[PDB]
Amino acid sequence: CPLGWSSFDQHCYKVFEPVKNWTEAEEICMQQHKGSRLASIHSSEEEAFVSKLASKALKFTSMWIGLNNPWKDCKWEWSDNARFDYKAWKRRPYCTVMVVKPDRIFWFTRGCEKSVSFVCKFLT
Amino acid sequence: DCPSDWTAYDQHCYLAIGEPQNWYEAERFCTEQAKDGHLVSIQSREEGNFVAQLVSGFMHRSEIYVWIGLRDRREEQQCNPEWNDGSKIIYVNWKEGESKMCQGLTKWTNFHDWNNINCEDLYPFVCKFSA
Ligand SMILES: *[C@@H]1O[C@H](CO)[C@@H](O)[C@H](O)[C@H]1NC(C)=O
Ligand SMILES: [Cl-]
Repeated sequence: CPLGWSSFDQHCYKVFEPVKNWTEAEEICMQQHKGSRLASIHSSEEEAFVSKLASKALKFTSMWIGLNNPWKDCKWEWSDNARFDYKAWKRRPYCTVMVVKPDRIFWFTRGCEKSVSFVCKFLT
Repeated sequence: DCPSDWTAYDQHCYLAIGEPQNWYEAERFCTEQAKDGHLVSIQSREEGNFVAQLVSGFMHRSEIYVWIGLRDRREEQQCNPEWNDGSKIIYVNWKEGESKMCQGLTKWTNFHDWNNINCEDLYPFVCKFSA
């Protein structure tokens, strides 16, 4: 991997500290290299590596990962099976943040407009 | 008419339940405490205003949501099928409470708007059945 990027299973990763909202973070990742985007996390092993990497780069270890809108394409249904049409669900776009604690790692969601540090990834 | 203390609206009967239960337990309660009962389904703005008035008493309590019968029934913890990069979402690691696949009325809008929240969380709710 290039200077500043760390290697893990044929991919290159890099954590960026300066906070940004999800979309600008994604753009910034795409600019750094071909095939680079906010990191998708496919297993606990990949997750562990990215977490240790973040701990070295971030004082406040929270970072955007590649999951924008976990509630995209949901299929809302009424328990009485009435047809779903009228709706008052108006949640704005939310994005995923990976948090690294001393005893564990977990993900939670925040408005995509919030500013968070982030991590990029691309196939070598 | 409606039985006991249930309130009528557009040919249905409704009842606000103060004892908190998770979404599944609330739905079951509604099925057990009323003939063909279920957590409330809200199919129009008018019905929503009626339900909001029905639960106006919960504005003083600490609970910020009231269960309604809407949810995504899948086994998965979220809906989006893919990561930003196109790969499939399979492995996920949500903190407790961060998988939100059931819906409830929101206290901030005086119980008019709905929000998806943790199905296992405990909240008061509303039952509905056809008269
Ligand atoms: C992220 O920042 C850019 C530029 O500042 C802005 O255009 C975009 O709308 C922001 N995204 C959100 C969700 O606010
Ligand atoms: Cl159901």
